[PDB]
Amino acid sequence: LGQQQPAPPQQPY
Repeated sequence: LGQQQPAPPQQPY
């Protein structure tokens, strides 16, 4: 809560 959000998936090649 506060200033957090559902960030996108991280899959670096």
